[PDB]
Amino acid sequence: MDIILGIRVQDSVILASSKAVTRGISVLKDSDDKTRQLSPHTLMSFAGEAGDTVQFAEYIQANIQLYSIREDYELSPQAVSSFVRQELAKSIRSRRPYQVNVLIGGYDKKKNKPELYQIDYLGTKVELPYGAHGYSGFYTFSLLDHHYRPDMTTEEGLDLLKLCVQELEKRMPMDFKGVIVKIVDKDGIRQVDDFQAQ
Amino acid sequence: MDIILGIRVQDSVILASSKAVTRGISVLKDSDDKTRQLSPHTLMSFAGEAGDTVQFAEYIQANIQLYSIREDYELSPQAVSSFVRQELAKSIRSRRPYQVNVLIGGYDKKKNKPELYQIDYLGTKVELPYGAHGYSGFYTFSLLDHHYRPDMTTEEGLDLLKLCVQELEKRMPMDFKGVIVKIVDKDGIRQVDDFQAQ
Amino acid sequence: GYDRALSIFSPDGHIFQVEYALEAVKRGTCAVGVKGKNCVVLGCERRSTLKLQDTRITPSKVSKIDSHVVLSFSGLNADSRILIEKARVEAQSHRLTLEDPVTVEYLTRYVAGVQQRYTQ
Amino acid sequence: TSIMAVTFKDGVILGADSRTTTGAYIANRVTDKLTRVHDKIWCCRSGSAADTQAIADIVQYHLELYTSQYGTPSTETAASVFKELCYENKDNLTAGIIVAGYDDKNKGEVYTIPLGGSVHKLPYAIAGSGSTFIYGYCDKNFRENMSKEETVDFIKHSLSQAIKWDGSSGGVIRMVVLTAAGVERLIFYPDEYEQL
Amino acid sequence: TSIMAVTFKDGVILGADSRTTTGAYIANRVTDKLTRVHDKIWCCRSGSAADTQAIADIVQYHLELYTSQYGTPSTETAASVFKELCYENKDNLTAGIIVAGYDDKNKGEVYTIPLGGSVHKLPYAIAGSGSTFIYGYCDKNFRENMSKEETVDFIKHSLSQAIKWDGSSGGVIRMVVLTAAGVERLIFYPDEYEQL
Amino acid sequence: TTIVGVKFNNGVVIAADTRSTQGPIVADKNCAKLHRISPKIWCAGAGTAADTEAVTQLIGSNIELHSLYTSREPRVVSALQMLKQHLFKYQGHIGAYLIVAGVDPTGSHLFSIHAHGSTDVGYYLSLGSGSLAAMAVLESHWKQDLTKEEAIKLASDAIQAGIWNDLGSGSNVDVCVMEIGKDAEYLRNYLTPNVREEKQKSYKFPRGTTAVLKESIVNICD
Amino acid sequence: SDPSSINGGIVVAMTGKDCVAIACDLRLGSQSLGVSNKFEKIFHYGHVFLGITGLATDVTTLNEMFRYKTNLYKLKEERAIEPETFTQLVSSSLYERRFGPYFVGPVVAGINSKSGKPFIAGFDLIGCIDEAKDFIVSGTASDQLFGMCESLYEPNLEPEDLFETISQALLNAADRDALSGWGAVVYIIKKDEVVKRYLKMRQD
Amino acid sequence: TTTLAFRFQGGIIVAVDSRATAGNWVASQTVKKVIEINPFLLGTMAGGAADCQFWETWLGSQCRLHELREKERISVAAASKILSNLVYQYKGAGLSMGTMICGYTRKEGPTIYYVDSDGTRLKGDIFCVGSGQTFAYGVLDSNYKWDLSVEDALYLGKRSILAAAHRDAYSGGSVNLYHVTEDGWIYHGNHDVGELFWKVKEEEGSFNNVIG
Amino acid sequence: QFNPYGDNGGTILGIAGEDFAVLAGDTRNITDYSINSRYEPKVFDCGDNIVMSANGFAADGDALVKRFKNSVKWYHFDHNDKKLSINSAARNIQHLLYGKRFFPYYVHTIIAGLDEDGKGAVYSFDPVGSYEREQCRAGGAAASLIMPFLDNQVNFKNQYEPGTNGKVKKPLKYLSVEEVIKLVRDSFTSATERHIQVGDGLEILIVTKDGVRKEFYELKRD
Amino acid sequence: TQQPIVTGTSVISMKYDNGVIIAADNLGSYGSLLRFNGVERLIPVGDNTVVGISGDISDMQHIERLLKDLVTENAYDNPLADAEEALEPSYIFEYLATVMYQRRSKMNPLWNAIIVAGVQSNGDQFLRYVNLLGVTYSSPTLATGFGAHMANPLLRKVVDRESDIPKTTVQVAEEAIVNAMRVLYYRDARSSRNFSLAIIDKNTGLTFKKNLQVENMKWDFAKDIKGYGTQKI
Ligand SMILES: COc1ccc2c(c1)[C@H](CC(=O)N[C@H](C(=O)N[C@@H](CCc1ccccc1)C(=O)NCc1ccc(C)cc1)[C@@H](C)O)CC2=O
Ligand SMILES: [Mg+2]
Ligand SMILES: [Mg+2]
Ligand SMILES: [Mg+2]
Ligand SMILES: [Mg+2]
Repeated sequence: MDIILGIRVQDSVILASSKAVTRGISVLKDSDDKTRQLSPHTLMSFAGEAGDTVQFAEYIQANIQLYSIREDYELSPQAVSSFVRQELAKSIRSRRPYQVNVLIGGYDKKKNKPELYQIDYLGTKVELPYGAHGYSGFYTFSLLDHHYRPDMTTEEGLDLLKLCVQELEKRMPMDFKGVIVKIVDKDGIRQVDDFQAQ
Repeated sequence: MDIILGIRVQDSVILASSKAVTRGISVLKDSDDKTRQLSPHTLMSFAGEAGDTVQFAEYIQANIQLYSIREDYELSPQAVSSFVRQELAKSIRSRRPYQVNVLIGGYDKKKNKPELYQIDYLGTKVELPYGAHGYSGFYTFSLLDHHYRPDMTTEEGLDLLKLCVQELEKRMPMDFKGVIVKIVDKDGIRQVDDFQAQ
Repeated sequence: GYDRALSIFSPDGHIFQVEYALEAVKRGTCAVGVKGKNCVVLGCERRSTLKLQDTRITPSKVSKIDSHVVLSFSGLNADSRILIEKARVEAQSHRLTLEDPVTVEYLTRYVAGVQQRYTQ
Repeated sequence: TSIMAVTFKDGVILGADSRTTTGAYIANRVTDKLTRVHDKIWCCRSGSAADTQAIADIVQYHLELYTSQYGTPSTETAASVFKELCYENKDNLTAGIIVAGYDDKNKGEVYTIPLGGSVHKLPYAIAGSGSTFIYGYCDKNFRENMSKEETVDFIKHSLSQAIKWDGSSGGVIRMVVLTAAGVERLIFYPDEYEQL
Repeated sequence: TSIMAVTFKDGVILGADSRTTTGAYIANRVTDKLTRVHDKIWCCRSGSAADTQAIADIVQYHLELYTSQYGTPSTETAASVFKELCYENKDNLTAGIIVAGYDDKNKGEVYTIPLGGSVHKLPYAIAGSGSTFIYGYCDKNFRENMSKEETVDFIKHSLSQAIKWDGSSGGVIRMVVLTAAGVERLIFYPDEYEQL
Repeated sequence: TTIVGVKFNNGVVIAADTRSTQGPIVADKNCAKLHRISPKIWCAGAGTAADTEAVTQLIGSNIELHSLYTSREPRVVSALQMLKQHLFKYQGHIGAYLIVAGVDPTGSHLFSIHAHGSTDVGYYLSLGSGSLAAMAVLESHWKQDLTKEEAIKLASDAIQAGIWNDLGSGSNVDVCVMEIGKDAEYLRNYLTPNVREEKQKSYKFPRGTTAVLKESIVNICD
Repeated sequence: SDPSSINGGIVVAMTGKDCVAIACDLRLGSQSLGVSNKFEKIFHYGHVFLGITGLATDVTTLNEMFRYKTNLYKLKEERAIEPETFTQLVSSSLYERRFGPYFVGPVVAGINSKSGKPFIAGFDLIGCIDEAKDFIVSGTASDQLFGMCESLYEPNLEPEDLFETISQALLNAADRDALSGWGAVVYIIKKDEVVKRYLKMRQD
Repeated sequence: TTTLAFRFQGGIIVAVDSRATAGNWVASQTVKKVIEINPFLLGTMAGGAADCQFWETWLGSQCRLHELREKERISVAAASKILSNLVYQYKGAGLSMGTMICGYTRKEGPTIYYVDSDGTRLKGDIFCVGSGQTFAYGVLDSNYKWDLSVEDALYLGKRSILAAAHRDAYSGGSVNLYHVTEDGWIYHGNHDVGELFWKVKEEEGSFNNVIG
Repeated sequence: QFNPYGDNGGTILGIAGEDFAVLAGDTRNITDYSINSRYEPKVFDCGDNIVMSANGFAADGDALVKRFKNSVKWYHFDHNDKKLSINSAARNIQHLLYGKRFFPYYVHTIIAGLDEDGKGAVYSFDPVGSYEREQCRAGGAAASLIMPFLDNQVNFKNQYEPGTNGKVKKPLKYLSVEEVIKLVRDSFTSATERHIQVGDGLEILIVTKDGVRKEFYELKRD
Repeated sequence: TQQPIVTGTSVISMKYDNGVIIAADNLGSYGSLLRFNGVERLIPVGDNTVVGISGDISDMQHIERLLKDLVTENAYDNPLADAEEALEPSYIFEYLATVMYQRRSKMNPLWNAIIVAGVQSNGDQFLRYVNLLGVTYSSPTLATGFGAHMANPLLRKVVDRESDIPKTTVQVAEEAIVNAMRVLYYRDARSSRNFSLAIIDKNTGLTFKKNLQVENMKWDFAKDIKGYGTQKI
């Protein structure tokens, strides 16, 4: 082990998530989408224990979608992340905790700013210019500490991400089968389906 | 866990061995040769525990080379492999056994047959048309059971391996960074040094 | 708690409390729906007793249950909110378990079942 | 701990040492181990102090309630209340209790409730860590229907031996005499019983 | 097991029951626990039967060599050899030995070597699982300078109490009388000593 | 296993059942558990079967050597002392439990030895899983001054108790009689009360039932 | 991971009328993974036959050890070792390793070249000899083999009949065991000649 | 156990072995590892026999209930999610199952879901499951094309279970074969490995590590 | 610690004929190396022409049989005396077993009766309710001894037609009740010889389109 | 989670031609301390049944109360409580077996082994065993604890199968019981010379013998035993 990275540029948040699903000695799948859209301007990626992962994401998805319809309104990224943190904080002391770590990337319309939150299974939340869960951060935080600028464009961010994915392919012991990359800005969430050989 | 494959065609033996050396969370080398020449017509490939591996291989190498110069004569693959076996079998019961698995591929010039021996760290020896150590055998044995023919050319053997490698690059969790391929025939040992982007 | 029966049968075979419930609907503002060839339209009347209202924030009578289904009512306004909430919950739950938004018939069967339950 | 109860001609006597330890430290050298649960029903406690105090308190509560409603409880009734508590809670109790009482009809009686929660009616009983050293001695020296002063002596001799060998036992020897007369507390000091 | 040795006016007596158990099974009901290491130097064994038999055998060998070179060994000397073996190999031995011997200069002597391998010269000693139950009794009834019949009685009573309470003791009671006179073997049966 | 030893007025007898097991499975239905230490000193073992065999043979070997060196008949107390010292030294790890019996120039002797090296002397003894069933019979019928006949009967009935009642024991009763007068007499399968009944049917296959892939003669000589 | 189970294999031996048979499976696995279809478990020193199940490295090592020892024996005694004698040699060679044993269940089969009477024996891993006259079984399907043999066996079978019995014992036992099978060879041993047959069996 | 399912041009091949084991004991050679839930839905079983048999039979019940309630056949997605959600309720209690839910509906097309007792649920075109999976994968992956004929795809599935039955000690017995179409499962027979191995060896000229 | 499970030994065997079925079991009940009883039946007539055995831990076996007999009683009450068919019994027993999935019954169970068409039927369960219909099955302690015999003698496995060079197999015929009882008796005398937990007695229950018939045979008592 | 504290060793029993015999010694042990000596472990229920109990004595006392309550309760609104609706040995047994099995199934056992002996109302002998696991079985002879290993072999020499039971008299059977008790006193370190014995007979009814003692013990041969091998004196 599941790569989950995030970088916040000037006008968007970019999420990249590995495609592999591995059980034991077999890669069962190489196109896994470790993502749920929570609302048209908020995306969540996740990694952790086998079943908990999707169950948690979908449960969160159901809850935010419920709010949207009740209020005919879209919760801010900050609100969704607080909501998510609290669910994890409760879970950590329950009978069987959710073992899931998440990235939340959102575009806030009230402020017109991208926002990236990193939350681990304990309910530790932080807002970051860039983040990662698992081992991948052991490579990417230092790379980005060097190459990252606050005023990068979306295309600059995608280059910076290409650099991170290169580093991981070179140094990480596991084959994670490339990533799926998603951009979240004012015009919503879109997938860059060309990254495998871009 | 290192891929160690052996296939024996009609006029030769081919060994394929992974290039990765990984400690913990890092791939430290992507070009390791997991092989020692034991005599002009006998090659040994090895995998297992970090230090044991090369120490055992170089020790076997010194001993065969000594015998060569003392009798001015090359031991048969069968004789080399019995030596190796007994070495492992004595080691298994000592204070700290060698944790090393090996493939031995040689061309017996007195018989004009290629030969492949598989030996594990216990001193379990067997002569086989094809072999593997570790996880990789869980994929390749059945693949070769299907596509292998006893009277293949060396060129066909190389295509049989291409398949074996391909399958392992599809289904194994870890990035083994491709293989080094070597052929042992009536002439000797050469490296097919162009297998990865071939 | 308190589970004393309030809705029971009349000598001639009606459930009085349900019948009087229909009376509350009768005095509620009017609502109408008609279906086109490729659409459906929902219409409601707003009362004239008080006209110093703020339309921005006053709950309107048509409600989204999901992004593809709507609900309007006539009767007790506070009563309708309990139904709209449960229907919204059910709709998310159905997307969660069957991986598909509800059919309009499904959602109706569901609301109707809630209503029925509260008569017995 | 060394504790015993002995039936004699006119009733029953309970005796105990006065040492409580936590390890080799003497936490209390003057403990009172003789515990009243009714006027003429007493017990001696061994095992966990917390457990046996909690039990003795509950029993005392039950016997007061019993007396309010039905009159003086028999010693058997007392023993049965202890047993119920000990048996039913055997899995979080370490309690060995000896119950001793006097009444007019049944005279002096002794029951021992060891670790299991079993009940045993006996002419005399010994218990506590120190008791193992006096099995032979007590069996050789006990007789039925002894006089008060003979019984006081038997307990005095018995427990001085128990104290002599067991490091957990020691201090003063306390006793309670239970008869028609009456309830009498006796105490005996090292300087006396060590010279026996 | 219940073992003792008692010095008296004319010498010393050793006594033991005759039961060996593995768990609650009685492997041998007529064991002989009184063990000769020299004409007038005998011992009693408790702990591992393997361990105490091996030790007794080595001591016996050692005392035979000693007699050949230097004359009868003293009882202290025998105790010293036992002790050397027990102390030096304590880590792999489970051995509790009581050594008793008659000597002309020294008359009767008793040494006890408990589990550590320490040595203690005593007027009498008791050991084995059964001995716990008779500490009080033995301390109350032993006198120095008893006559032969008194000592036989003191051991007969003491061991019968130990046998009555200890499940690991039982059988017959065996004694060895060690005086100037000589060596005398005695045996007492259940029908006899249970009454006592 | 059930093994017994019984002393009678002019000798000693030993007996054993003939079942060896491997966990719950019966390996050998008629094995011999009565071993010879020397012509007139015999031995029955229980526990690790390889250990009782080996320890019996090592000591038997040395006893013969001793006997040649001393020009005397071997003594039971020597088999005993050599067995016990060997076992003791092995701190239990050689798991042999033995009833050793024999006659020699000093008379008849009956001993038991345990794996850790302790020994005991008796008039009647039993070892192994059937030990308790055997002892019930011995304690019920043994008396002083048994004739040779009575002792063979007692010993045998005691093994029977083991065979029927102990699941670790079965098949047959082997006896060995050592009398002060004469030679030792080994009496193999003295009793055979467990004959397998005639099978209901023969399972002889018609020839050619088994499919063969290939065949060849194998060379023996040179 | 218990060493007598890592590799899998069975060996069975039966006596018949003036003959003996010894049969074995050919599987060499490593836990679930079958590795070789040609791992024979029966050997012969002169006219004496040895089958060995258990840890494969020890099976090889033992064979090489007994080849060694029967070669020297022949050189000093100027005659071939006999089954009875070899049995003792197996037994004491195994016991020599009492506290670091070989993880094996060896089986001996042969006819006495002098007396002509058939002889079989088995051992446990520390040399204890099982001295059965009818059959001896060993390996990871030993329960099943005991089952087949006790039912199928009868004394005094002619060689061609014995071949049927031992093959059918082996095959049906192998088929109820996950770790045995994958091939079988049967040796029929007559004083005079020895026929070795490979059996056709389920390859799963 | 080895079980597989793959999608191709002409639908879905489902193939399973029939061996049951306890430890190294072979418990049965004739066990049923496919459950015909309804005429358009199949379930495959690996892991705990009881766990699988019990919960997939139960899944059949829940599927029938959906039909009665909704007057329509349950989607593959929803049938798989029922079993997924059940199993997830039991997480950490020691349920042991690896499972494929395979079927056709008009709205979905031919669909495979893999579901296990850890709670993983994945949609995909190729799955092999059980102790023999890697063996099945080796043959299957190296000969798989989308455009395989029905005849070939049936053969490849058959041939992949055989591969695994041969190499994996815990697979074997027989192959049970199924084709799932628009119309939609068809049973293509039970094939004993006893005969199938020799026949395939002969006709294909493969299995050369085998003497005979 | 308290261990809620034990092991009572015990072996059972089911064979299905064409229009009959049998269920056999030995009558011996053991604990460790002791014998509890030489005659304690463990094959039961459950009514509706169904026989049942649950072998292993006898307290769990008894509990299950009781519980199932009770199922049969309540089936009659709630379904107007309908006969509980063998396949329906099987499914029911699966729910009984699987109901205790997280505190199982330590039994292997076998039932035997006739199916809807009057064919002999045999069903066998693992301890947690996995089940199958089979032509025959052995369960319990000596199962690993007896099953392969059955594979060979009931389903003729590995037997080829003589001379066909192994292609034509022995064709799978049906066996008479006489032939079946022969195999049962032989299977058990075999198992008694080689397994220490098997012996004393054999009780066979035969089921036909006229009810349930009982047969009994002495087994070796060692 | 529980462990026996005060225990009491074997209970042994057999059927003879007309009834049953059951016996148990009077000891309550505290590990290796022979702690209490007047302990009765034979429990008569009605006059056609005796329940013999070994194992934990606190649990035994609990099962005494249960059996007394059972007699009280069967008498309630039952005019035939001392005739046709008297408690039968089989009812007492089944009840206890149910309790035993339920308690083990709750992981909280009654730490005992129990033998129910008596004669049914049709004259049939009843002899059955249940223990802390709810395991039950029946046999012409039955014993718990050491008695299983040592009494059964002796008792089985008398009654070896069903067909031996019309052939065994009260006298022969009681002799075998008394002798087996002596053997247990010889070899069980947790036993006692004192025991109780009960005969339940289809003609005689219930004879309950108290304060019996093992007699005619052999100990004389002990004087000849010296040392553990070589020692002569
Ligand atoms: C108290 O005794 C217990 C308690 C708990 C449990 C068992 C026994 C069980 C005993 C038991 O093993 N029972 C057996 C079993 O489940 N075997 C597994 C492999 C072992 C296995 C693998 C993974 C997880 C559990 C078990 C098997 O053959 N699976 C393939 C297969 C798939 C589908 C079908 C229809 C049949 C077979 C049956 C065949 O007798 C395991 C279990 O849960
Ligand atoms: Mg003190
Ligand atoms: Mg297989
Ligand atoms: Mg039906
Ligand atoms: Mg048997």
